[PDB]
Amino acid sequence: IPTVYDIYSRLLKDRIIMLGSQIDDNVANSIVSQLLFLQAQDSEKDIYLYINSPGGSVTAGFAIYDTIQHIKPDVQTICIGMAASMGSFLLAAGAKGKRFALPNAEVMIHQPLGGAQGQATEIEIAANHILKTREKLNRILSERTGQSIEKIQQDTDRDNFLTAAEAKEYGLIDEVMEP
Amino acid sequence: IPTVYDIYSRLLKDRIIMLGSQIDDNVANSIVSQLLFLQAQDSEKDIYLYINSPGGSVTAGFAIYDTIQHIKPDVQTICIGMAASMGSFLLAAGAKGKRFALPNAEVMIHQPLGGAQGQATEIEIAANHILKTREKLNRILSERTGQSIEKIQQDTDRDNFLTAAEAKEYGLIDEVMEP
Amino acid sequence: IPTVYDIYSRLLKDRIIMLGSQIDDNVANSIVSQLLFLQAQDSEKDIYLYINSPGGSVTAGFAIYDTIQHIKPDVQTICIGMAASMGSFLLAAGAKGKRFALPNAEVMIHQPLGGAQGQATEIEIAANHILKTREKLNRILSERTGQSIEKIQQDTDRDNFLTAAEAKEYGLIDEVMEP
Amino acid sequence: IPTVIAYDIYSRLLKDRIIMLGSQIDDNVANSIVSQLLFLQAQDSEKDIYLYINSPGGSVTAGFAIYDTIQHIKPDVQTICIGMAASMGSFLLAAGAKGKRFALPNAEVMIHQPLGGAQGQATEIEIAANHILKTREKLNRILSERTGQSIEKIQQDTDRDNFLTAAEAKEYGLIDEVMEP
Amino acid sequence: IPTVYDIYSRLLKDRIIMLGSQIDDNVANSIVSQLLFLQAQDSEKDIYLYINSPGGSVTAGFAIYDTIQHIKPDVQTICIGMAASMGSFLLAAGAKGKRFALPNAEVMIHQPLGGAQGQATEIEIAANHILKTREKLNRILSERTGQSIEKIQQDTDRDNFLTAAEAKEYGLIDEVMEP
Amino acid sequence: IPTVYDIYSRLLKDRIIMLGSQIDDNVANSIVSQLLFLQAQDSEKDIYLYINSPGGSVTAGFAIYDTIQHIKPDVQTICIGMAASMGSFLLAAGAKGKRFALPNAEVMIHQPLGGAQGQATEIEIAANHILKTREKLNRILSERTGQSIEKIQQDTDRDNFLTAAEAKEYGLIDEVMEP
Amino acid sequence: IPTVYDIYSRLLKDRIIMLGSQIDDNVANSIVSQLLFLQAQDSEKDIYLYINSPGGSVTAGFAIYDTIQHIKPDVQTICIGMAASMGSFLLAAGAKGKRFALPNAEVMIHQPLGGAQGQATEIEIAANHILKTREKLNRILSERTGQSIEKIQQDTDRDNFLTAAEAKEYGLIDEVMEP
Amino acid sequence: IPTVYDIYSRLLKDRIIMLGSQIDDNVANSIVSQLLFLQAQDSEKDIYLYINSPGGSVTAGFAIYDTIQHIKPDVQTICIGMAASMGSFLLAAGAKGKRFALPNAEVMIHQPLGGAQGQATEIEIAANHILKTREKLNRILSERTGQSIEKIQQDTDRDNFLTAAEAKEYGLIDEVMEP
Amino acid sequence: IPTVYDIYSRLLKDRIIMLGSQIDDNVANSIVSQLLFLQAQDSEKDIYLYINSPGGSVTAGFAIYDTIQHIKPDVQTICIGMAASMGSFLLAAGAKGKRFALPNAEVMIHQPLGGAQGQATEIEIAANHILKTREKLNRILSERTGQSIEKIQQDTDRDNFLTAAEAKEYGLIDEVMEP
Amino acid sequence: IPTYDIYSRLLKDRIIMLGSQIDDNVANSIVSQLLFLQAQDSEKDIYLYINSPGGSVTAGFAIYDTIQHIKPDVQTICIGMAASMGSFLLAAGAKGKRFALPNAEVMIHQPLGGAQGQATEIEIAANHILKTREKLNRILSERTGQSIEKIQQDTDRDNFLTAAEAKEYGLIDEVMEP
Ligand SMILES: *[B]([O])([O])[C]([C][C]([C])[C])[N]C(=O)[C][N]C(=O)C1=[C]C(Cl)=[C][C]=C1Cl
Ligand SMILES: *[B]([O])([O])[C]([C][C]([C])[C])[N]C(=O)[C][N]C(=O)C1=[C]C(Cl)=[C][C]=C1Cl
Ligand SMILES: *[B]([O])([O])[C]([C][C]([C])[C])[N]C(=O)[C][N]C(=O)C1=[C]C(Cl)=[C][C]=C1Cl
Ligand SMILES: *[B]([O])([O])[C]([C][C]([C])[C])[N]C(=O)[C][N]C(=O)C1=[C]C(Cl)=[C][C]=C1Cl
Ligand SMILES: *[B]([O])([O])[C]([C][C]([C])[C])[N]C(=O)[C][N]C(=O)C1=[C]C(Cl)=[C][C]=C1Cl
Ligand SMILES: *[B]([O])([O])[C]([C][C]([C])[C])[N]C(=O)[C][N]C(=O)C1=[C]C(Cl)=[C][C]=C1Cl
Ligand SMILES: *[B]([O])([O])[C]([C][C]([C])[C])[N]C(=O)[C][N]C(=O)C1=[C]C(Cl)=[C][C]=C1Cl
Ligand SMILES: *[B]([O])([O])[C]([C][C]([C])[C])[N]C(=O)[C][N]C(=O)C1=[C]C(Cl)=[C][C]=C1Cl
Ligand SMILES: *[B]([O])([O])[C]([C][C]([C])[C])[N]C(=O)[C][N]C(=O)C1=[C]C(Cl)=[C][C]=C1Cl
Ligand SMILES: *[B]([O])([O])[C]([C][C]([C])[C])[N]C(=O)[C][N]C(=O)C1=[C]C(Cl)=[C][C]=C1Cl
Repeated sequence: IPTVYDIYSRLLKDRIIMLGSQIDDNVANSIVSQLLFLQAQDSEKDIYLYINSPGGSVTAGFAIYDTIQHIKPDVQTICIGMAASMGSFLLAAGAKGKRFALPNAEVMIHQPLGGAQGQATEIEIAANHILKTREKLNRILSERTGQSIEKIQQDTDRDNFLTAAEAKEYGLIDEVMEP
Repeated sequence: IPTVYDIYSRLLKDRIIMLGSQIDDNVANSIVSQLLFLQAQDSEKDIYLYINSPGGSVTAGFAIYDTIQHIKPDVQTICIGMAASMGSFLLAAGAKGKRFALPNAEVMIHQPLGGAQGQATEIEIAANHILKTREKLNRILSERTGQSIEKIQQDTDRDNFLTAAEAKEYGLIDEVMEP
Repeated sequence: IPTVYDIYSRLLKDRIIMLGSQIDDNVANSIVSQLLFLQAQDSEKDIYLYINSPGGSVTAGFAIYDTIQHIKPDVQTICIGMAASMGSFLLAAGAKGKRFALPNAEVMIHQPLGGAQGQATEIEIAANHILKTREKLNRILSERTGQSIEKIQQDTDRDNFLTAAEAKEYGLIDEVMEP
Repeated sequence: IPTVIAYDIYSRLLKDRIIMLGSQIDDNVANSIVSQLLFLQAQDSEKDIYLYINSPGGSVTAGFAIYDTIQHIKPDVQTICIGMAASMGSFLLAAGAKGKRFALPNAEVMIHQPLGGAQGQATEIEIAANHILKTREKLNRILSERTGQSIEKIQQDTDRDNFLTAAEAKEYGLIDEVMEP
Repeated sequence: IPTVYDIYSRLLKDRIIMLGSQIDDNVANSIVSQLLFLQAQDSEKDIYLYINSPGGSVTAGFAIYDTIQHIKPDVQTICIGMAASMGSFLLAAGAKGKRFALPNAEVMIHQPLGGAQGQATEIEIAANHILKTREKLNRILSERTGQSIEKIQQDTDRDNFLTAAEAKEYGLIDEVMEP
Repeated sequence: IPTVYDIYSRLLKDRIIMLGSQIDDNVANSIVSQLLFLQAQDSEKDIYLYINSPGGSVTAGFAIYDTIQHIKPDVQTICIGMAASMGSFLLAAGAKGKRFALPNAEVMIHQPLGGAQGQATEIEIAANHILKTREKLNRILSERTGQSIEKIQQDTDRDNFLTAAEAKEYGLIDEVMEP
Repeated sequence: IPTVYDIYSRLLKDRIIMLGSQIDDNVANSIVSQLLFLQAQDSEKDIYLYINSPGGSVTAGFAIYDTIQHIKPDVQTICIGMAASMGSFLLAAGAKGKRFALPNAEVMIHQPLGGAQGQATEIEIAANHILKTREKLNRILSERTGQSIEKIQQDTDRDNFLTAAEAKEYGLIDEVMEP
Repeated sequence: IPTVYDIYSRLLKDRIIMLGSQIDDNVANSIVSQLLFLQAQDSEKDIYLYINSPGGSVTAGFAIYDTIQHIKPDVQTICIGMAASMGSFLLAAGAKGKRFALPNAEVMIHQPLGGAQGQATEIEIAANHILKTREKLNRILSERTGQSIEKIQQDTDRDNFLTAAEAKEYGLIDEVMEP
Repeated sequence: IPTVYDIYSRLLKDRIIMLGSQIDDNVANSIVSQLLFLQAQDSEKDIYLYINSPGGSVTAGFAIYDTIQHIKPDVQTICIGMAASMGSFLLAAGAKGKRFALPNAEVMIHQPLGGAQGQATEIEIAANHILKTREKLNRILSERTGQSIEKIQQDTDRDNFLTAAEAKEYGLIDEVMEP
Repeated sequence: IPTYDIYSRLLKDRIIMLGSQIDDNVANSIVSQLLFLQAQDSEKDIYLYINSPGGSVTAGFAIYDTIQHIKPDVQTICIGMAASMGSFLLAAGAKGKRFALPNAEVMIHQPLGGAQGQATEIEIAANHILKTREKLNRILSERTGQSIEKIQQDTDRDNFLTAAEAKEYGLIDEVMEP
């Protein structure tokens, strides 16, 4: 809200992006646009992505994820408060070695959620889709954390809360940022 | 509504059951109860089940279906107006040779419909359930009509409307009742 | 509402059925049940069906129509107030020579109405269904009135209101009942 | 609501050939009134029927189901307005056997033109307009016959809501007598 | 609610009518019907009308009022609890000398209330109607109470609450019924 | 709905109880009352409990369950349509050897569901309660089916649908009732 | 949301258009206006259209589609997150050789959806319209992908989800943009 | 939405007006104001009116139509996406020879729609009004297309969809703008 | 909506006021303020008031009307689209000789509309008010048009639609502005 | 509301106003203001005024961990009410620089939440919120000097404290007199 530029525009000048909400299509379109703009300004300097998010749309999250992996600058990820669901997926997506959480930040991982209505045939199509989406997410999370796909699958069957230290041990982040 | 007994109680005295609504658990509980009662009164005399129904719950319909096949009396089925979805399934369930439709009655067959909300795992469970339910329905309908399961599957992919004459050719009924 | 039996049960004792509402599945189930009961009581005496109805479901109306043509007794139809849409179709369905309207009663004929929502394929299925239903209705109305199918089609494209005298000239009734 | 020795109060009065029209006139009300008229005639085709009318009006076609049944059956139907006969209620009041149409002294009668609605294409609005205008002509012609007023006077006097005292209703020809105590 | 007949049917056997609600068309229909029935049973014995009512429709109240004045039996009126607006008008309408209130019963008189919506011309018609209705009510109340029309007009401009004793002094009742 | 007694009262005369709805406190109150009454009429003759139910309240179901085990008569259970959740628990509760399902009836088992809201302390109390309730249900189901508690726990983690034949192999019923 | 110009206005300076929402008339009016403006600024430099969209109105999508094909500059299309329904149609509409998806982006194709209410005649008109619209879409998609119209028809009967790699095989895009 | 001026203000600098929504009084006020302003800036240079509109108010559309015919500059009309109802009327209103549609744009023509409530007299007034409005529209459309008034009347009785090529053959536009 | 100033502010620079909506208190306050401002800028140059309005509040309209008659500059009125009810009253209020309508613009005149709810006395007060307001409007309209008050009264009893040419012959405008 | 807006003008003097419930948007703004103030000057004190009924635990921890992360001392000043997570953040200011005005109110209590679904899911939610309560109690114990046992007992129900009681408790260091 405050003016200095608004406060977030002022931090964007220093290559800081604030992801502080649910991840929907509008949020992703803004974050992607900020990433593309920061890269056009300087393709060498690190970007800093702060993440306080309960999660959101899988496809919106993948728009952000693929943009992070596409652009030349390293994107550091810093979890403050909560990175849950697609929020923890994006936290794990930062440049390897530059993924952080503050000491009391919380990380939560779980499987995708959705809904389906209609004919048996359509419910089948929706089920196959969301199951294939879960496999895609598990494969990527396996690669970013070093855990096996089997372990990822087991650990996301239900809501799984992790402390910052547990998130580091898991491979979701690299360091807990001490004061 | 009118009194003679109410009009439907008066027809139940003559072993006539009127199924004239959507099939839910309360409707099934009444129809099943009327079938059990008619059998306890006389285990040999035919029962007459008039069907004007847009369909309804698969399990409620199977409560009626299995009761028809369980009891000793033959249950004749007479379609007036419309037998759609589970209504056409119950029409096909009458005693072989005693399944009828009036000349302008309409029959409609299609696949089950449902919904599923939650985790990928739960959507998978719901999808497998409704697909297995569709196979159960197709196998039984194949047995009652003489059509192959593959033909039943094709012919129910979308809403399939049949005239009374087409319903007889299909094997859903035995005779069109002429005036 | 009043008691004598309720007033309609008292008239049913004299083989009078009152159709005084929209035609839905519950109304059709009651009327069909009253017709079957009157026939079981006496298969030769006339039945009298008074019709004051704005219309309703096509399949519910056909449950009544096919029952009229099925049973042995003649069913006289008497229009009081309004027979519109499926109400005028059932008025035309009485025993030939025994279809009446009171002098200020109104008759209205028009084409079926419906709705369709979903994929192009499903909208196509619904369109073919309602068009085939319109052809079925026109063919029957042509046979009951003596008008050609082409004329019926033309005269039902929009709401077409007829006086009792016009309804007699049209062939929808046989006589205007004078005082 | 109350019960008499077993009858509800209206069923008890129907035994004496009294029908109570005490509500809006819709299809269910007309169905009941028509059924009571047919039943009273089947019981005795010669004795008068008494139709009390306290009604704000209602559906034109429902009212005509009642009107044509009154004119069809052999018994005379007396009409007695208590409280209000408005719109189709005043039309049915005027429909009683000539000489046997009454209102109590403080009863109110109101006459006006039909009301409706139309929605859709220009063509459909045209069809609905022609229908309701033809219905108004039908109502005016009948009311002209029942009251002795000209159709042009009926048309003028129903352009807007027109309230009449019982005495004015008698002078108009809508009733024959104000029933004094 | 209780059965002894329901409780009100049992009191109707003793020529007691209970007016214990808002006066609308259904209430008036019932009260008028009870009055006509009591007169047909015995045209010479008094009727007792208990009144606990907040008022209601003017025309519904006049259906009751004119029926009271029409029938041969005297109708005593007994106010218990409250007779307000059209309720106090009907209380004043009992047989002169036989209008009562219990000692703590409340009587309220005021002018008619209504609404009008539409063209200036229609609002004018509605205004003239309700003003003429107020004059009719004042003239009758003047003759039942002995007060002048001017005084009635002045005393009903706003809600005017009266004790039972004040109602007797006003002429609305004849006696306060002591224990 | 129909009268012969209503249809269910007529079957209660033959010691048949119809459980055809969701199990809440009113349903349990009625079923318990019917069981107590049937026992008071004859403490030696079998009772027949038909079950078509999606489930319901655990405590309402236990009111029925404990009443079944308390009374002297054997209670046969017959699944028609659907016995799900507490419905399948009550199906398994019939007299051993007298638990049935019709061939197309469906059985579903799963773990309890609930909600909790308030302070951490209150959420803890609610969690311990529902977990202890699940252990109680598993222990009883283990006794009634012969499966181990561990297997019951694994098989109820998610919605688990069983055919009638699968329900018999599981130990939930004793026989599939063939036609 | 952020200011640098808003972030999207800043990217429009570099000939980047962000389509990140459902496609309705307002979205199309903006995109068309941005295309016309970019062409007026420079008729030879490429335009970049990022697409993250669940789809939307067919006619709104065709306003965008025909504008792309009208203007002189090549329009590259880049799918991030999701291009579904009309979104995947516009993705396929980019300059041939310049249609991209990021590796985890999702593409979905299916047939048009709509609704129709009214007379049989009007439902027929609406059905013919949406079927002709589907043929128009299939013909164009056939041209843009190289698949036959029959294959397009078969592959869009139900929701058909494609990975980026599958979308390239299909001909909807030319390249998956690797990091 | 985007900034350069907003995108539409930037195109207005080049004498381009974007009509991309329903036509109501606010839309007409804006379009009329833009037309008057463009004429005041230069009374000779062409104006370009892009039309993507489902239609709207007849009087709002005539405010735009009469302003087009009043001002000195030619107004070219370009249909993108859909010009339906009053949208197709305004498309036909462009300077003769300068009325265009893009190849996949859709044109729809039909008769006016409205509603009327109240007294018979008021419904008559509303009916005469909308019928006279339809004649006014048909006369003008006849003049702009070269079709007879009777053909216009027949072709607008129901929703009539036209391709761009059909719209040119009809006389609603002069050219389909090829790429 | 568009910027050049917004489009309406740009036209206000040329002494053009756009009345393109319902007339309520906020609209009147703005129009009055624009009139006062234009007069303060130049007390001799004409003002141009475009009117496309369905009408609105009588007192809001009189705030505008009295301001027009108060200020020194002539106010030309130009009807585009529709001037109905208070909109046609303000159209008639322009400087005599400078009141215009475009050829297809519609003018409608009728009597005031309102509502009243409460005691008879209050309904009387409201009726007298709206009738006196109608007389005030008729007297002014009589002066502005040259028609007698009795003709104005007859011609406004119901909705009265006029073409531009009819409005000129009536005296509501002076000229139809041809192209 | 008034005009910089009034809060932007105070941010120029390193004053942050936390005057609402603490949700994710509020935390994102406060965190952003803290990061910005530190980037402007990593030495000068920041002043955080707190009038808040509380809010989300994780949103509050985003603010809390940012306070402890940055180099500048963050003074906390309670005006009106610091309740629940608001009182937790008040206790989080630089030791010696935690204040309340004399009539300000402080309230402490345990976390609140909800859980719907299977027994297994209710168990997961219960363990989560209980572990969150332990985390909050441990931190509050360190910031106040009270034992974890005492914190647990004093937060079982809503516990209202005057400013003076809050100082005695260790939630603040000083009551700011006029
Ligand atoms: B989460 O942030 O809650 C989660 C993300 C993954 C990492 C666990 N989000 C969802 O599950 C949201 N669901 C969807 O985007 C979705 C996906 C699919 Cl494939 C189908 C429907 C829905 Cl709604
Ligand atoms: B129909 O009558 O419309 C149809 C029955 C078969 C014969 C096509 N009804 C349904 O499919 C109703 N659906 C279910 O009973 C159902 C609902 C849900 Cl949420 C999940 C599974 C099932 Cl099987
Ligand atoms: B009418 O009573 O208004 C009319 C009947 C015919 C005689 C004109 N009723 C309907 O058209 C109601 N429509 C349907 O019952 C129907 C039929 C079909 Cl085939 C498809 C959809 C619907 Cl909704
Ligand atoms: B009144 O009883 O209120 C009146 C009857 C006549 C005597 C004035 N009722 C109506 O005008 C309404 N009744 C209709 O039957 C009607 C409704 C509609 Cl929407 C259209 C036409 C008709 Cl004719
Ligand atoms: B009272 O019961 O509250 C009162 C009657 C008094 C004056 C005796 N009732 C009403 O005023 C109720 N109003 C009407 O019945 C009415 C009358 C008229 Cl004339 C017009 C409209 C209405 Cl709504
Ligand atoms: B089922 O009938 O759907 C199921 C019981 C099965 C698992 C035997 N029902 C429920 O879980 C319904 N839940 C409760 O009655 C309940 C139980 C407890 Cl212990 C706490 C809360 C609730 Cl809401
Ligand atoms: B999609 O984006 O979901 C889809 C477009 C095609 C490419 C599959 N959208 C629609 O089908 C939306 N439907 C329409 O625009 C439409 C609606 C109606 Cl009622 C009638 C016709 C059409 Cl063409
Ligand atoms: B359309 O754009 O959907 C259509 C335009 C004509 C050219 C086919 N619009 C309408 O018909 C909207 N109707 C009106 O503006 C209108 C006109 C009249 Cl004269 C009376 C009522 C209404 Cl609502
Ligand atoms: B019209 O704009 O629809 C019309 C104005 C006259 C010229 C016909 N509007 C109204 O009548 C709106 N009504 C009022 O402003 C009004 C006036 C009075 Cl006196 C009392 C109540 C109301 Cl609501
Ligand atoms: B308070 O601000 O009201 C309180 C904070 C603590 C210090 C007492 N807030 C809450 O308890 C709000 N609850 C949550 O943030 C929460 C936490 C957990 Cl672990 C689970 C669910 C919820 Cl909703």
